[PDB]
Amino acid sequence: VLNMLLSLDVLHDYDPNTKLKGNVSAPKLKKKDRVHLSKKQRKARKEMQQIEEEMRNAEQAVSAEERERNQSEILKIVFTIYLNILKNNAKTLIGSVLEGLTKFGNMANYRSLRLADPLNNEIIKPSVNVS
RNA sequence: UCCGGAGAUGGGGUCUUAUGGCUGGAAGAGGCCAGCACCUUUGCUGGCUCCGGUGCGCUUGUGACGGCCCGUGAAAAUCC
Repeated sequence: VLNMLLSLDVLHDYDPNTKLKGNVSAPKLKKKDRVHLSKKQRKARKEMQQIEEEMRNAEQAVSAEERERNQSEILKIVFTIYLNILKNNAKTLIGSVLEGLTKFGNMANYRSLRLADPLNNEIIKPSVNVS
């Protein structure tokens, strides 16, 4: 249950120019294969494209400035949970708490007894919560 | 190297007049000649100004296409 916090993407930074999945699409509709639009329709299309561009810019900026605040709040909640678990001193949760602290510590300012192995366990080799 | 049961090939028609042809303007104009007048603005007269070819040529306009980039590629006056 407590291992799901290990999968928080908001507490991860990857390489600034990571390669994503190969996506191929037509860059633009071909000029000779366009649909006829009236002058009023073409002017409306220009206007709505101008609106859409600025909406996209504003949404990008808002998402950027909200991700950091959400990251701060989630960091506070996660660290409070981890520290309260440690103060409670539960013998069956120490390894996960230490692994989470090691993973998300730099974001701040026994396998038989557990079930449902963590997501991407084939690639996420446990740094502190080893078998 | 694209089109055709989303109707090809074939047969018969409709349209835009861009651009060519003939004519009016217009030969009376302009051009090239010859001849005859005068101490002078010193101008009068008569002919011919026609028929063609050629283009990986230069300049320019235009038509149907093809490729690439891209907000379907400035706005308004104005006319229909």
